[PDB]
Amino acid sequence: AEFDADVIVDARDCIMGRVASQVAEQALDGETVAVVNAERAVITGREEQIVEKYEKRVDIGNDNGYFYPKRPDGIFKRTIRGMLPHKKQRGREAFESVRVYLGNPYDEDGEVLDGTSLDRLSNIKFVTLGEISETLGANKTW
Amino acid sequence: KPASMYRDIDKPAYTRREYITGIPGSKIAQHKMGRKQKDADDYPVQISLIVEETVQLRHGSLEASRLSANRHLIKELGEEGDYKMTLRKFPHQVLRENKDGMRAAFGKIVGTAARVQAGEQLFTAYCNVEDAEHVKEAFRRAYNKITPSCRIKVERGEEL
Amino acid sequence: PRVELEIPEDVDAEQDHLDITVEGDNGSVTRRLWYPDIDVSVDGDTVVIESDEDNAKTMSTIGTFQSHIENMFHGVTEGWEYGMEVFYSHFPMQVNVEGDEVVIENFLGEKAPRRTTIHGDTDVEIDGEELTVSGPDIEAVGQTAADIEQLTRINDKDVRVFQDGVYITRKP
Amino acid sequence: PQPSRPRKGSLGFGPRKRSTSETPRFNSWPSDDGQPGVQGFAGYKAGMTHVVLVNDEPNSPREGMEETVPVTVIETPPMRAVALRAYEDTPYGQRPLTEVWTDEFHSELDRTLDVPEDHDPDAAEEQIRDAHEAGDLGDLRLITHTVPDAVPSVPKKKPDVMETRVGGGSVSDRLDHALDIVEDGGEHAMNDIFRAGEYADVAGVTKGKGTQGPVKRWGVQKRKGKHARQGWRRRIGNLGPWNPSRVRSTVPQQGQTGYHQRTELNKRLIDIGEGDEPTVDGGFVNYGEVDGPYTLVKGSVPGPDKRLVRFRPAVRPNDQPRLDPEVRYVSNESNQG
RNA sequence: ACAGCUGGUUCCAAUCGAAACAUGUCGAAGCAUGACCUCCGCCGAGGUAGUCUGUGAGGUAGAGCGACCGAUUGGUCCUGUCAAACUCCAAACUUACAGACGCUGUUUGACGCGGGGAUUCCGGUGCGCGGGGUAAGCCUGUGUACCAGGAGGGGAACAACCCAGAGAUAGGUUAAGGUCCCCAAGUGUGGAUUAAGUGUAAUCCUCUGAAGGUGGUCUCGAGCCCUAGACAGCCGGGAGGUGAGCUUAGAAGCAGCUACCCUCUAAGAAAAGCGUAACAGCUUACCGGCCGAGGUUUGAGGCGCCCAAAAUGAUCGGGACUCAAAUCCACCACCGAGACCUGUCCGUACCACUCAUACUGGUAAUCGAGUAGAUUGG
RNA sequence: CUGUCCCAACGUUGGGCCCGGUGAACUGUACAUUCCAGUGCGGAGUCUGGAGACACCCAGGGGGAAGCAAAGACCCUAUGGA
RNA sequence: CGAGUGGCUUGCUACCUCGAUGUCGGUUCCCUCCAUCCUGCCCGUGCAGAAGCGGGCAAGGGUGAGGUUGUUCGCCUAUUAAAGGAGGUCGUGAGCUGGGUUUAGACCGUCGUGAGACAGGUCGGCUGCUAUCUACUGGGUGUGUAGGUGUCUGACAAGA
RNA sequence: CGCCACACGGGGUAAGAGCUGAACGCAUCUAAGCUCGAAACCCACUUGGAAAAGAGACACCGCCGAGGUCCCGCGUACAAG
Ligand SMILES: CO[C@H]1C[C@H](O[C@H]2[C@H](C)[C@@H](O[C@@H]3O[C@H](C)C[C@H](N(C)C)[C@H]3OC(C)=O)[C@@H](C)C[C@@]3(CO3)C(=O)[C@H](C)[C@@H](OC(C)=O)[C@@H](C)[C@@H](C)OC(=O)[C@@H]2C)O[C@@H](C)[C@@H]1OC(C)=O
Ligand SMILES: [Cl-]
Ligand SMILES: [Cl-]
Ligand SMILES: [Cl-]
Ligand SMILES: [Cl-]
Ligand SMILES: [Cl-]
Ligand SMILES: [Cl-]
Ligand SMILES: [Cl-]
Ligand SMILES: [K+]
Ligand SMILES: [Mg+2]
Ligand SMILES: [Mg+2]
Ligand SMILES: [Mg+2]
Ligand SMILES: [Mg+2]
Ligand SMILES: [Mg+2]
Ligand SMILES: [Mg+2]
Ligand SMILES: [Mg+2]
Ligand SMILES: [Mg+2]
Ligand SMILES: [Mg+2]
Ligand SMILES: [Mg+2]
Ligand SMILES: [Mg+2]
Ligand SMILES: [Mg+2]
Ligand SMILES: [Mg+2]
Ligand SMILES: [Mg+2]
Ligand SMILES: [Mg+2]
Ligand SMILES: [Mg+2]
Ligand SMILES: [Mg+2]
Ligand SMILES: [Mg+2]
Ligand SMILES: [Mg+2]
Ligand SMILES: [Mg+2]
Ligand SMILES: [Mg+2]
Ligand SMILES: [Mg+2]
Ligand code: NA
Ligand code: NA
Ligand code: NA
Ligand code: NA
Ligand code: NA
Ligand code: NA
Ligand code: NA
Ligand code: NA
Ligand code: NA
Ligand code: NA
Ligand code: NA
Ligand code: NA
Ligand code: NA
Ligand code: NA
Ligand code: NA
Ligand code: NA
Ligand code: NA
Ligand code: NA
Ligand code: NA
Ligand code: NA
Ligand code: NA
Ligand code: NA
Ligand code: NA
Ligand code: NA
Ligand code: NA
Ligand code: NA
Ligand SMILES: [Sr+2]
Ligand SMILES: [Sr+2]
Ligand SMILES: [Sr+2]
Ligand SMILES: [Sr+2]
Ligand SMILES: [Sr+2]
Ligand SMILES: [Sr+2]
Ligand SMILES: [Sr+2]
Ligand SMILES: [Sr+2]
Ligand SMILES: [Sr+2]
Ligand SMILES: [Sr+2]
Ligand SMILES: [Sr+2]
Ligand SMILES: [Sr+2]
Ligand SMILES: [Sr+2]
Ligand SMILES: [Sr+2]
Ligand SMILES: [Sr+2]
Ligand SMILES: [Sr+2]
Ligand SMILES: [Sr+2]
Ligand SMILES: [Sr+2]
Ligand SMILES: [Sr+2]
Ligand SMILES: [Sr+2]
Ligand SMILES: [Sr+2]
Ligand SMILES: [Sr+2]
Ligand SMILES: [Sr+2]
Ligand SMILES: [Sr+2]
Ligand SMILES: [Sr+2]
Ligand SMILES: [Sr+2]
Ligand SMILES: [Sr+2]
Ligand SMILES: [Sr+2]
Ligand SMILES: [Sr+2]
Ligand SMILES: [Sr+2]
Repeated sequence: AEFDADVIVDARDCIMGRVASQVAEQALDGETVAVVNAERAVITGREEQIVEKYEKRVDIGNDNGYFYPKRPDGIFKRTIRGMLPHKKQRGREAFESVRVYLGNPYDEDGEVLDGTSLDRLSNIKFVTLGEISETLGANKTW
Repeated sequence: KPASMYRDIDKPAYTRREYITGIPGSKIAQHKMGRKQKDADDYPVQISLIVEETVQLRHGSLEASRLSANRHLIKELGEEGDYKMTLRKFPHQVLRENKDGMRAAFGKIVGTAARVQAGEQLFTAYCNVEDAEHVKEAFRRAYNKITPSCRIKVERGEEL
Repeated sequence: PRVELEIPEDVDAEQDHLDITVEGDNGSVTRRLWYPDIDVSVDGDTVVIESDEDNAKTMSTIGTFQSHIENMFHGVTEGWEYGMEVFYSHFPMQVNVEGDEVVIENFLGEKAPRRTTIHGDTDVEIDGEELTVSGPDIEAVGQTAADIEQLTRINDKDVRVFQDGVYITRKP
Repeated sequence: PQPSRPRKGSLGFGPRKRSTSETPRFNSWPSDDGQPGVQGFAGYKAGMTHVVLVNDEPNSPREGMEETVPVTVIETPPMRAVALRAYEDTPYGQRPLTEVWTDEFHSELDRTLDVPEDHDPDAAEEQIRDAHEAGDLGDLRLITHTVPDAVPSVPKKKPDVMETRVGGGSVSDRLDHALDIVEDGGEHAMNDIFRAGEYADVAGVTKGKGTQGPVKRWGVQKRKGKHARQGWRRRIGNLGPWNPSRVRSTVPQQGQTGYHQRTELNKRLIDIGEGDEPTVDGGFVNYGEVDGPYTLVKGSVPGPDKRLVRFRPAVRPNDQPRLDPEVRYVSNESNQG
């Protein structure tokens, strides 16, 4: 429900970490970013291990807790939080001025950032965030 | 006892028997194997087992590797085959063990070891062209019972 | 490298993205041919599998893609046929094709019927103690034929004494 | 070597705190099979009596013989489905769209709700149909209340409002079925949803037992032998090891017991009827007399007398329904004696 | 009461600045005397932390032993190994004295001498070399630098690892280290490798991973065969004398013994492997055909993989990273200390002037960190 | 012989909880909402990294503060004592 | 013979605490590890079958009752699918118990001239504290979200 | 100590059994691809859960009045609340 975004980024076929690193740098530069099509975002490597790293993060916890998101919505949001000093005033403002969305709820198509796109024709060892979330046990709502 | 207690060359050279008493005899039977009457120059093929790291090999390991090497040569070439193998290293370094805590720590004599430098020949077998793959297998079994990684270097083998 | 495959007169093959569709008188086979830097294209009369890389891994798949396309040609013309024989030593095994699945009844004395589902456009025909698995996609036929052999799998007892089951007689 | 033993009590019904709503809320609903219908009803617990039955089970060696079965009597008067709520499929789960209400309201519904005076049942209905056209319509549920006024033994006149799901045929046909019930007056009985012999899931908020200790709450042991006389009788050994330097939430502690929502699975409906056939002599202890629409549910049901219990067709039944069991005798003997 | 034992001992600043060692001690939780720190007076021109050369001292490393000595192989000279308490040899290096250059001293008086006051004699770590010990964040030596008593920068945190020795203030450039985000600076360039999330971990109690194994993959060399058609696969042939002889009831490619010959021919064993009681039956050698381009053998290197099991919640600091944000080879530009350069000021020391230690002017690349402690102004 | 136990239940009396009145002590370097790891004189709420965490209050049983309490009563040492 | 993993035993070392970090065993209650005893799915067999033997994946659940002994350990019995092992300050004394080790009393044996000793045995021999902080179990009051009533959604969380 | 209730099935995997298949004309379960396959995992089911700071949704009532609190009679509730 309405977010006055300055920049709208398209995560489709883009390497998650590389996008997140730029979305962080821009959030700290006062830009209001919005990451779009995060279900279709990419992460490279052997699926089997990538899933194990995320499945462990779900199983980790205690009474204090460790809230790790299962949906590709929150997974991207947490990755961005990882590149920002979110406990500081300047960092919380930056993080809160960044929102991840499933699909594209805007009118405009998002821009693909430089050096973030993965050439599917050149790569076979990767995963879609939606694939990770389906394995984690999340409800497919995209 | 494990070889980890005696494999390194960090201790001084302790060999002088005129000051060391109660040294246990070598478990090694013989250094000259096969047809010890024939010459080493009478063979077209000379293959040596070369030690890659600088270690100390105990008499028990020297014997265990020699036994499982010569036993294969006796199995494949017979008890009187046309070969001759030599174990050129002798167990000169005397080994101790502190077996009272760390007081009067200098241990009692428990055995003997052979200081072999890297690149040195531990074993050297002389054979005929046809028996070459049998001796390469005698050494593959022998290098499995010592401490370092090894090389099977053919010194007189243009026949391949 | 580049391996050019001439398409037979009986066949016509269309391609979009990474998916190749091969149509002929015996049917239609669609497969996905995806591997890094390998391009599979239609030159109207020939199918071209090419890459800029000549390493062992890439070379392995260029050869696999060839034998896949060659197999799709033979599938849409002559077809693929696997032959099987049902053997029993004490209990009369009632093999039947019921719906889209081949059902085996009273195997080794069981009250419960053993059943496996048929993969795609594969046809299983029964003529007594002989079964013939046939179709255009080798992936489908090969597996349906295998599924049948694997349906009479016995782990609990000796295979040498309890030899009952349907077995592959003819491999194409 | 210290013998093994399962932990005291289940961690699945946690946290063991007081229920938010005294009226139970189902979190699961049945699958869409046959003809469209309301997936649940409700009543008010009356008490227990036994019934004699003829064994229905084909696999029982006692098939056809006399058999005594414990049964709980629940007064189930007709409920009113006052509205049709519609949900839409959003990227954030299901969200309510609009609601279709009515004109006919029960005399005392204003004791709970702020009854609608001005509503557009047509524009609401239109939004639902334009959403079905778009392929965004999720499920179809009805807002429903009870008539506690119809039950003389229950003090309350204030209706217990709760939402129930309508499943069945196509989403288009069950939209029609749903609107059709509402447009009238929303009146429906247990005969409309259930048939005697079927397996139902009964939800309820348990008997409130206030604050109780570990022995009652978690079923831990009492201190045994010599330990029992030392000053510690009903307290556990320890609150955990040295490390971790904290008390885990898994260690049995004191607190609230009862007044928890429980959904008891696979409850057989022995009989559905009307009148005074199941009433006990001298009236049901701490309840009253039964004369009207009821339901006889096999065994126990969560909650005390006078409490509202909810019904739903079993989401996971074990046995196949053996409809309309033969009732040879229902006991009317006093519960005092 | 006495105690060699625990605790405490109150204001500011400036100069120098340790010892945790040696000899003796009913001595080892203490002292004394030396080493070493500081202060004063004296003497009066040399001094020697570095280097080179010259004149001397030396037997550790290495090596070797028909060179002594003593261990320690086998054969019918030859052949196989060793040494803290061996030496026919023999360094690097350390060391005496002297000369030379350097540096230093003659108003800052060095070198030295005499006297006053100490503190100190539980040390620790890194590196090199050690001796003991299975090992140790072990014990005990030695040389050295460091912590102790050393800030600041880096290393996630962290006495001794890297940079760096530091008056105040200010501008600038760098060092170690770093440049995808967190986080200042590159999602830098040319080329290659790795697919394991290997790795993104200098050093380490701290960061493991071994013997053994690997048609995972990349690179490099050697030999041999190949359009007179190789390697493989598929087809056809694999035959006669004779079922060799002997053995044996039988043995006929194939139980065993010996031999292992010659015809046909393009090949085809007195048969390499199964198989039969023995035959038969199935391929092997060997020849031909189809086919059509490299194939086969071995050596070496690179990265990875297997080997690989632990207790509350997984980790390179975290995120997360795959033609990299990994690894290796080159290269480009930057970020980054109190270091280095630079403006002013302060303290201290010395010089000129002076009664002045009052001013004024000057010099310091060769002054400015400090626990115990000596000295001095407030 | 029996609630010692299987295996716990219900009850009685006084407390406990709420209200009026009365009214101490122990303890206190400071800061303090923690948790999982790591590091550190090798047994950290405070260091480092992450995670979690809106404030205040009532009741509880005591997991941690190597909890509070007593200059270890073991062991060694003192040119100690009886 | 050779290479290692673990950190349950024992030994070594003497880094931490002697202005005190309560013992062994047991008990109670909680979490965990896998090198798996049972259960699930597998492979081999000297796999006819039945009953086994060996190995693989696998830690969800289970692994119990008793006789001697303070015992841990261990021995023994009958049951059982099986009656696995180990970590948590050898988990757990501001929870219990106090049978053993290890005070002061006493006996026996051995040793000693003797006081008295013993890594010998034996009988008797004490268990403190009103919870400030933190932690968790349950219960409230406020503030934020920015008028109310009723119905819901589901990020995540728990389960054997 | 009594009585009632407490699945099945899907999806993806491990060990494993296979299919198609190349490097390496053959062969090969694996290198790309695919079919199966554990009491284990995910879903299913139960419980909690608008303080989820993106601090949510719907319907209706009300903003001079909707609704709530105190009050009174009581418990399907309860140590205060
Ligand atoms: C271990 O046995 C204890 C038993 C008892 O424990 C004490 C009391 C607890 C003791 O505390 C414990 O003492 C041990 C010697 C050491 C132990 N620490 C190692 C932990 C210490 O703490 C413990 C054991 O928890 C006691 C000394 C406490 C204290 C303050 O010093 C003390 O003296 C007070 C005036 C106590 O009186 C006496 C005679 O002890 C009183 C407070 C009473 C009421 O409390 C007690 O008596 C408790 C029963 O008496 C001690 C002297 C024993 O010590 C030994 C070695 O046997
Ligand atoms: Cl958690
Ligand atoms: Cl932060
Ligand atoms: Cl790839
Ligand atoms: Cl108890
Ligand atoms: Cl300095
Ligand atoms: Cl990873
Ligand atoms: Cl002054
Ligand atoms: K202590
Ligand atoms: Mg069997
Ligand atoms: Mg009664
Ligand atoms: Mg009665
Ligand atoms: Mg001063
Ligand atoms: Mg001054
Ligand atoms: Mg030497
Ligand atoms: Mg000091
Ligand atoms: Mg930056
Ligand atoms: Mg790693
Ligand atoms: Mg304590
Ligand atoms: Mg003391
Ligand atoms: Mg004493
Ligand atoms: Mg005395
Ligand atoms: Mg295992
Ligand atoms: Mg478990
Ligand atoms: Mg007992
Ligand atoms: Mg303990
Ligand atoms: Mg405790
Ligand atoms: Mg207490
Ligand atoms: Mg006793
Ligand atoms: Mg006793
Ligand atoms: Mg006590
Ligand atoms: Na990645
Ligand atoms: Na989590
Ligand atoms: Na001794
Ligand atoms: Na008590
Ligand atoms: Na404790
Ligand atoms: Na004295
Ligand atoms: Na001394
Ligand atoms: Na002393
Ligand atoms: Na040397
Ligand atoms: Na000079
Ligand atoms: Na000293
Ligand atoms: Na220094
Ligand atoms: Na630092
Ligand atoms: Na990694
Ligand atoms: Na000083
Ligand atoms: Na009693
Ligand atoms: Na506590
Ligand atoms: Na180890
Ligand atoms: Na130990
Ligand atoms: Na105990
Ligand atoms: Na298990
Ligand atoms: Na016992
Ligand atoms: Na302890
Ligand atoms: Na106690
Ligand atoms: Na105890
Ligand atoms: Na499954
Ligand atoms: Sr950037
Ligand atoms: Sr050494
Ligand atoms: Sr000792
Ligand atoms: Sr070896
Ligand atoms: Sr235990
Ligand atoms: Sr509901
Ligand atoms: Sr729910
Ligand atoms: Sr007691
Ligand atoms: Sr702790
Ligand atoms: Sr010297
Ligand atoms: Sr780059
Ligand atoms: Sr590059
Ligand atoms: Sr450590
Ligand atoms: Sr290392
Ligand atoms: Sr190796
Ligand atoms: Sr494992
Ligand atoms: Sr200064
Ligand atoms: Sr100074
Ligand atoms: Sr309390
Ligand atoms: Sr005392
Ligand atoms: Sr098993
Ligand atoms: Sr007993
Ligand atoms: Sr023990
Ligand atoms: Sr014993
Ligand atoms: Sr006792
Ligand atoms: Sr004793
Ligand atoms: Sr005893
Ligand atoms: Sr606020
Ligand atoms: Sr497999
Ligand atoms: Sr809210």
